[PDB]
Amino acid sequence: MLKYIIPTMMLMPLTWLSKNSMIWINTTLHSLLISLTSLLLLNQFGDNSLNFSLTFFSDSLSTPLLILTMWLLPLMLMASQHHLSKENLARKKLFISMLILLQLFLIMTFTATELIFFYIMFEATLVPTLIIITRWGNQTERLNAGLYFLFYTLAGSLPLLVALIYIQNTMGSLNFLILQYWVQPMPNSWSNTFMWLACMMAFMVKMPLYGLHLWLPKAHVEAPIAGSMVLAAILLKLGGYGMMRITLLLNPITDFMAYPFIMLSLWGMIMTSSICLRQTDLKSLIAYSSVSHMALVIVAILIQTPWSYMGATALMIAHGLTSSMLFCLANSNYERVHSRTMILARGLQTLLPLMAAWWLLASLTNLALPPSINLIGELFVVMSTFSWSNITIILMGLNMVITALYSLYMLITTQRGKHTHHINNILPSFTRENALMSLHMLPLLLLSLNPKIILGPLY
Amino acid sequence: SFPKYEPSRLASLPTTLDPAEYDISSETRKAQAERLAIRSRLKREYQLQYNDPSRRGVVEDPALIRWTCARSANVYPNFRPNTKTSLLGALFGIGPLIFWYYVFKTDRDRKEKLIQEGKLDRTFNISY
Amino acid sequence: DAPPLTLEGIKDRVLYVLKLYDKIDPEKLSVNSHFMKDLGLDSLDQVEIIMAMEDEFGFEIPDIDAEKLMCPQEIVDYIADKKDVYE
Amino acid sequence: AFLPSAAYLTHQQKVLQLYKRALRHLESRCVHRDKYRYFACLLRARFDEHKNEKDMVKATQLLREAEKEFWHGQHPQPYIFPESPGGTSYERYECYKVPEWCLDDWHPSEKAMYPDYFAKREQWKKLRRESWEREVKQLQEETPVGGPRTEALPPARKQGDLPPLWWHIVTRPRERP
Amino acid sequence: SWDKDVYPEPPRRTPAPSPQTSLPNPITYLTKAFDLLVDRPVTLVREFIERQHAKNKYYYYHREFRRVPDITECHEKDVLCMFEAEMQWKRDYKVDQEIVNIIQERLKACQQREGESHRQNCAKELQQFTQVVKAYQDRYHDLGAHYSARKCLAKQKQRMLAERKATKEAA
Amino acid sequence: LRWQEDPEPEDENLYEKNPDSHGYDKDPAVDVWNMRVVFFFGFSIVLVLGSTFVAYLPDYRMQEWARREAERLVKYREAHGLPLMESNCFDPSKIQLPED
Amino acid sequence: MNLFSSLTLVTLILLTMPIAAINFNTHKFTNYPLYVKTTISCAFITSMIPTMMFIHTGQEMIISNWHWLTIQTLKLSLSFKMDFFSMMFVPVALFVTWSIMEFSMWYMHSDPNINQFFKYLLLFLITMLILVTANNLFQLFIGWEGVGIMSFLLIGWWYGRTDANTAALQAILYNRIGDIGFILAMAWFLINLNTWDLQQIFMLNPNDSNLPLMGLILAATGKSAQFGLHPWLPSAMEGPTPVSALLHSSTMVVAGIFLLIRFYPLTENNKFGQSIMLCLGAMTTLFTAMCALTQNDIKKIIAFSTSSQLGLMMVTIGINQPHLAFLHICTHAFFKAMLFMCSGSIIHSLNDEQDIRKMGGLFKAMPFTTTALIIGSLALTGMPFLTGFYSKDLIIESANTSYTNAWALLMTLVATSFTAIYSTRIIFFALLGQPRFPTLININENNPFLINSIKRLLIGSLFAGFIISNNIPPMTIPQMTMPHYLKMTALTVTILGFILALEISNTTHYLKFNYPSNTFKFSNLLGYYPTIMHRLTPYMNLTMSQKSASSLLDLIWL
Ligand SMILES: CCCCCCCCCCCCCCCCCC(=O)OC[C@H](COP(=O)([O-])OC[C@H](O)COP(=O)([O-])OC[C@H](COC(=O)CCCCCCCCCCCCCCCCC)OC(=O)CCCCCCCCCCCCCCCCC)OC(=O)CCCCCCCCCCCCCCCCC
Ligand SMILES: CCCCCCCCCCCCCCCCCC(=O)OC[C@H](COP(=O)([O-])OCC[N+](C)(C)C)OC(=O)CCCCCCCCCCCCCCCCC
Ligand SMILES: CCCCCCCCCCCCCCCCCC(=O)OC[C@H](COP(=O)([O-])OCC[N+](C)(C)C)OC(=O)CCCCCCCCCCCCCCCCC
Repeated sequence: MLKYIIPTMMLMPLTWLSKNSMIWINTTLHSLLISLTSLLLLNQFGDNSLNFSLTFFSDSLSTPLLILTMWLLPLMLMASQHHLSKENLARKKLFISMLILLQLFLIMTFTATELIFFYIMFEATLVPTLIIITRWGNQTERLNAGLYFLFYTLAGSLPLLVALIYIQNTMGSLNFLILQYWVQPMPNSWSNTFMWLACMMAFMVKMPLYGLHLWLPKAHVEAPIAGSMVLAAILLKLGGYGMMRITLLLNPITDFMAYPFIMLSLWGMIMTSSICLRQTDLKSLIAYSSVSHMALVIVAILIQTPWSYMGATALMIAHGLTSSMLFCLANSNYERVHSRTMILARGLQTLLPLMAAWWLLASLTNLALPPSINLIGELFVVMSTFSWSNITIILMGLNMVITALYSLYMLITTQRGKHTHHINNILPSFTRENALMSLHMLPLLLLSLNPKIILGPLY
Repeated sequence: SFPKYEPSRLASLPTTLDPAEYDISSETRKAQAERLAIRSRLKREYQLQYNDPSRRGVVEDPALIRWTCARSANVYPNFRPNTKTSLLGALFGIGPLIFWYYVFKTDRDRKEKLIQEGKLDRTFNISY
Repeated sequence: DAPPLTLEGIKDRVLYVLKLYDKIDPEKLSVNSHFMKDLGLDSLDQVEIIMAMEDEFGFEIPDIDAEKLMCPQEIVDYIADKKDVYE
Repeated sequence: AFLPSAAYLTHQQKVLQLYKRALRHLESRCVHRDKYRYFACLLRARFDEHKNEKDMVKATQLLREAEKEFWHGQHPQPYIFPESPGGTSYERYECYKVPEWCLDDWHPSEKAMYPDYFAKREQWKKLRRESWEREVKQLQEETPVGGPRTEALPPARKQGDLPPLWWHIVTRPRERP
Repeated sequence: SWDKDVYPEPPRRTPAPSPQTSLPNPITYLTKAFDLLVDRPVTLVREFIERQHAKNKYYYYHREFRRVPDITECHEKDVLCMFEAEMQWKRDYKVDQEIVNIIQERLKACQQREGESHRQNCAKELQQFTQVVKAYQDRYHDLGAHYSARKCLAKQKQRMLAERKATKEAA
Repeated sequence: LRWQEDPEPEDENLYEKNPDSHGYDKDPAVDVWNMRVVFFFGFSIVLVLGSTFVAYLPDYRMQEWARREAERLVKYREAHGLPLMESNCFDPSKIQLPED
Repeated sequence: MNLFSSLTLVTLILLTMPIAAINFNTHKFTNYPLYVKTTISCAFITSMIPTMMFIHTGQEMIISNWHWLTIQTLKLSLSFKMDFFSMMFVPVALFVTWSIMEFSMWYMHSDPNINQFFKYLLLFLITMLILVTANNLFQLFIGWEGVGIMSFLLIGWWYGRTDANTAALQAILYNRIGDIGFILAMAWFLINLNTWDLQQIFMLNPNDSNLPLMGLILAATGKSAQFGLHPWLPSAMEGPTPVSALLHSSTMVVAGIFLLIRFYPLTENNKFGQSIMLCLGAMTTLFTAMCALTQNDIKKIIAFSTSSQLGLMMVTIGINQPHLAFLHICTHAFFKAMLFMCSGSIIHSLNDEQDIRKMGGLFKAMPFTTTALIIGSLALTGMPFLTGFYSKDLIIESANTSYTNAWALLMTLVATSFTAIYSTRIIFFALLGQPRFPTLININENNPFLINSIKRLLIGSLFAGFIISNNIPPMTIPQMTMPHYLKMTALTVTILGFILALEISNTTHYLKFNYPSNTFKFSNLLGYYPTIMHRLTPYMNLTMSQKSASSLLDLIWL
């Protein structure tokens, strides 16, 4: 994995020694070269994972999240370069350095052989994201979110730390490869119940869980575009990756500890999708859509069937691409009308036809139009949860109505109807913006041809 | 005589069958004239900015900004936990969760009892 | 399809309707004949004339404008406004 | 009720509007033209029976139960004109009504495709910008204290000036682009 | 082509063309036009491509995995041997999956090829499908997403305890 | 009054000073070469050669082998009269059950 | 063999080639609608050869040509099922679409987005022939959602209009409620039968198949506008006329009926599914035909006509006669597409006038349109030996002579009378009598595009029932023995409907003004069903989506 970490670190002398008009071009070029390099991780096997060293490994779960992570950096550099034009050059290089450092943390978070190195890199990803959100977020009003981050630290990552140190003392190792063969059944006891909550609640907030999703339509709103792209595309999926690693140790107690949280997600995707029908803020609507889609990944991990893991990792990759494109479309209107109000600028297909085509395609991938991998992930999760319980199809299908309903409403409000009269700064689409939409959508459409590379280790 | 129209929550009474529309009193003249005055003043304040050539951008509407700030920001700092808020946050907050919990737990206990008694037709069920 | 309207055409059609009306004589009717004061019609007759214009040209004049059209020239000017004639 | 110029409906306006809506809903009830024309003169007689009513309170009550008569006898789906609100062709071409300022955002290679049009549009915009401050200083001295009472605007008074707040009414899109 | 034993095809019985009416059918003329215009140029281009295949003949091989010791004779918590056992078990798991897929392809092709008499004439393929699905279910169902050779061995041991108790209670 | 503050900067238009602006930069040569870099190393390099790489992956997670191996083993046990799959994954002779 | 599968795939690739043409464009087109119409004409000619060599031998096959995915026991391959249903539906759909596009080159000529319109209409045709040729549930779900999304995009064609967007989102809502049941069926077959392929579903032949058939009946309810999930098909007349002609009369709306005809070996061994299909179809064919009696928009009346015919299709599936239902689909396409084309020819001639109360006097003004509208109405009602006789009457000849729900049969006969009632209502208010349209006559139809486009579907509406029903093989036994009052049922009920509606129409010339009855207010406001549920079910959602979901729980308590 050291053929990826070292070029990502060499992006730091590349971004600090570059000429002042060249720092976007150079970082975009070399991060696209790293993303082309990232396809060497597709050397996967039907029995063995790709095990590089004592520190790094890659099965077919971590590999597509790595490719999506290394692909997300050039797109963030394209998306965030317009609204940093009047920024200081040194502050602009600090922004690019925090993006590069976040990629550096993520690409060795997903490959972490041992679980406390996963914990260190997992909680290391929060700091450059925090600095990007609070130094370039264009407004900061976080009176209620401070107490929620305190709740995240109390109920989340610290019990995970104590639990992983406990497994280190009990099993003697936290290597996931060793824990594949030295796993003991975790029986019914109160010690094992608090053990399960400690191993799971950090990743429950990171997904997020319904009821615990209070941070996500704030942190998505108060962020720049690169921060919202990396939150929607990668930083939610650390929770799902960590659940799919840590549920190896949590058998068979998961088979009766999943029942509350499954309810919290199965009803929760009914609520948040419905919440998207009453959103004034477009970026908040995409945030609650992200909650409504990660609820299915929570259910699919907690029911731990093969079809559910295949659908959950396909849904993670697909929703990463789709929701990142949705935030980029929301920014491509916000950079013109200077307000996130979804009822402000209407009828935009009269003014921007190709951009409305991109809105249509991102909406159709948002509502899981087949054969897109949004639908493949959605569908396999629905099949596995039907095998879990035959009634849940109702709570699936009703969600699959409301998921359609706000997806086209977001299309109908922003793009259709009568244009707003008093807005006359609606410029034509820059080639940068259309390139950003295409570099989201065309990989998402090409993955419908060959979905087997995004269906996880047990395809 | 005639069937009187019944208003509803989703079927409002018409303007023609409302009696207070047929008020002729001078205080209704004052109220209607003040509403026409506020509406005309806001119309003028709008379309002086709207028809301005030197402005190229968005005529910002503080009623719209005020509406979005009410729909987003003003939700927590004007909350008071009382009987009504706690009972309505306990009805629609932990009600249907408990409902679907007992429904799905009942069906899964039934299915598990049928599987461990050899009853459920799990013949060609090898995808799961 | 959809033939272009002209002020000669709109004028001749509005006067053609009003010359088929049994309370307006076809010899005193001019292009500036006021309905209440010059042709001696009622407001009820004026509403019937604006509804005949709606029957003639295939669209609707609202009541805030139907309460003020008080000559055939105002009718021709209003249809000129709502149809964009003489491009 | 809700009007741009007046704050209310006069009783004369209420009578004329109820007569018009009664005839329209009647024509919806009474499809054939000779049959509707017969019932239309009958209804005109019914409206002219109490045309000469001096008492405005009695005329108010008669108008009120006339509204009850009209509501009891209304058609459920009355004939709406196609480009009238509620019609089948209503606001159909609003997706084709591009605002004029978008011509300012064209590229010069396609602005040069229509040279006379934009060469005239330059002096249209010139006319607008040298009319604007004159019509603003026209409106600021005629508007009473407290803002304007009614939404109606004064016309161009001097010769050479243009009427105030005129650009979006003149340069509005055509109804069939 | 392929192997006609693993993919069995019963001997084809087509009837002879029996023209009863004097009107010439379009299908023979269209078949001759397809044979001239389409089959011949495609066949000539394929012969050119096959000559170019012959100008460089080189081969690939089917990889073989010799049988390593399985999970039963590996010591507890000895990852060097039970890793080999797990890799062997996973390769056998994916191969058993493809065996089930081959039997499904047989059943679907039998149903279409027999047409309306599919219920009468595909009893053997349906019987083989029922046996292989019962075998695959007894071998690999209900393991979970974190399946392993240990889960499969414990399911086999629970099934063998149930079969031994059922044998004991019958006598 | 309130403090000494610089006023709100107006939103610039990148089409005014450069009608051929792609939106990458305000300097036109930098803008066009940023466009060429994004389009070449994004579309000509990663998407096209990446789809060519993924399409010709050497049997991603040994699926094709596993079919062909199955085409061996079925042929080995159709012919020798064996059942196509045993109900036991391991040999039941080498297994010691808990006695009772 | 090598001809059949080759031309089968050539038809679909040929339909996809103008999509690559419109996506790889730089110039302004040398009549791209003519290019798409020429392409679909040649795709019709191409698909004629596999149909003829199916009628020769009965040659069915499967083309599982491209392996796409293998989820551990489920080999999802690109698999095309060429059976009797594809071999009769593909030439009918291509012929109807070819006439609709030669219609659209006249009707949609003023639209500057004409290339986008023909692109979207071709995308619909591609997704629909993906639907009707799919061999597994997944490719059928691809075509299913494809015709749903192209329905959205072609209802909301005038996207500035609020009502078009509203009707398009309404249609998406009801179709996704049907998709709940479709995904229920896919879930049941994957768990209990380990397949989405039709062949393994049919060969395993499950017995406890009540739940997947309830899922399929809910899917056909969402798709074919059955009762409960019906009003989007009358709402969907807000799109253009060739949209409502091709998609929402003859091609898309039969796909729930086609989904239930496709699964006939499961329905023929489940009497409960047959009874539920019979009851739901009789309810829909009663209700929509009753609503059609008192409407005044001609597109609404012909949409209620096609939804009542879909309810009759559901009825004749519910008596375990699926091949008669599919013959009625192939029959119904011709005259119902022609009725929408003639209605839209009247609409475009009368300057966007759609309300029948401002029409009339068009017997001699539009003679060819009047001729074809009368022929389409008589094929709809069951005139002897038009195309609609060769299926629909047989439906009644199997609805009487079978072990049937009696009230479903009686409501089927009331629907059969109501078809004659609204057909002669259209001919009365639109063709007969004296004119009611405004004074500037721009009435014209002398374009060879319009005349030839109505002419080829006219040849279809005259001869196609005879030709198809003498070219299809027997798949059931036709029940041909019945008493004379039972053989003469459908004709007599249809003529009684004509007589009753002629008396109703001749009561309108009388100089009397009656107060509206409660039956008139019920049928005119559409059984009160789009008036209540379109207000109540959004309200109870959205307040619950704001008060308790956003504000109370997920901003304050949690
Ligand atoms: C590895 C090699 C592979 C080669 C094959 C390619 C595989 C797929 C690649 C991507 C396909 C989409 C590309 C175009 C869309 C994005 C750009 C766009 O909007 O352009 C509009 C523009 C045309 O419009 P315009 O009038 O010029 O301007 C826009 C208008 O102003 C305003 O626009 P508008 O409203 O007028 O029109 C927009 C219209 C709007 O139409 C719709 O929204 C209708 C779509 C939904 C319903 C119909 C489809 C339903 C599903 C069935 C079909 C799929 C399965 C078929 C298989 C058999 C059955 C199972 O969209 C289209 O017409 C797009 C056609 C393709 C749609 C694909 C499905 C999108 C729906 C969402 C996901 C669905 C599931 C996943 C599908 C995955 C397919 C592989 O197109 C172009 O200019 C083309 C640009 C170049 C495209 C290159 C494509 C390849 C890119 C990959 C590069 C790397 C590999 C190398 C291959 C190179 C090949 C040349
Ligand atoms: C992956 C995790 C991260 C996610 C984000 C990734 C971002 C970075 C992107 C990197 C590059 C892209 C990576 C993924 C590439 C996926 C594509 C790919 O490789 O596919 C392989 C697939 C492989 O197919 P295959 O599986 O059959 O391959 C067989 C294997 N070989 C080739 C060795 C024999 O390629 C194709 O399918 C190409 C076939 C020819 C081209 C397509 C022809 C038909 C196209 C449609 C025609 C019109 C239909 C109708 C349309 C109607 C209108 C809608
Ligand atoms: C003008 C365009 C045409 C090209 C002109 C120039 C070339 C001249 C023509 C000759 C072409 C070359 C020879 C033939 C092609 C190669 C044949 C071959 O074996 O190819 C290998 C394979 C055949 O599959 P396979 O079975 O060998 O291998 C599959 C791969 N594994 C086993 C790993 C899973 O690929 C193709 O043929 C690709 C083309 C497929 C065509 C259809 C694409 C549809 C894409 C839809 C995406 C979504 C699907 C969802 C639905 C799925 C089902 C429900």
